Amino acid sequence: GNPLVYLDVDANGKPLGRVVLELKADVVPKTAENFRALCTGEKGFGYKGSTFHRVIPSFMCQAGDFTNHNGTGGKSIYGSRFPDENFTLKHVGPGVLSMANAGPNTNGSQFFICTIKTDWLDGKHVVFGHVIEGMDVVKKIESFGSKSGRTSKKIVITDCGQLS
Ligand SMILES: Cc1c(C(=O)Nc2ccc(N)cc2)cnc2cc(=O)[nH]n12
Repeated sequence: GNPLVYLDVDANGKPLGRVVLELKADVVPKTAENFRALCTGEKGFGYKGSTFHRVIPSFMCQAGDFTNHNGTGGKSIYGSRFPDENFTLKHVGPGVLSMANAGPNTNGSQFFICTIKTDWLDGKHVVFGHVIEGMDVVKKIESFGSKSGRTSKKIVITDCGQLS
């Protein structure tokens, strides 16, 4: 079935717990596969050790820039960027997992977990999964954001991988 992956997240070096994400490979297989492999690190790079560098309360928590750790970087398992696979899944509410981008067809590795419905991102960001477990962790992460996105704690994906 669809991959289940996990992010174990620290804030200021103490574990918040685990976010478990279902990757909707049945809808966006290429996008799901990218994220899955970045979680396992099996291509030799990925999210382990990277940060939630942009967190906006009542919006989303964004992570995945494992190259520059600041929102300018990241890369996919396919190359630096890959196309928007489709926009079929919508930003329906908290827990939606969606690809950050810098315009059309600029998916890399950065992603965000919504903490609200973000319908204006429909058709602009490829949704590719959702939180199965650990919304409490997401809410913790969110609580360390700010309007500017700057985090008030260092939020680190200390471990990540695939559960199934
Ligand atoms: C809009 C934005 C991004 C972003 O989405 N960047 C981006 C996404 C995907 C790819 N492939 C390359 C760059 C990352 N960090 C921050 C901080 C901030 O205040 N805004 N912001």
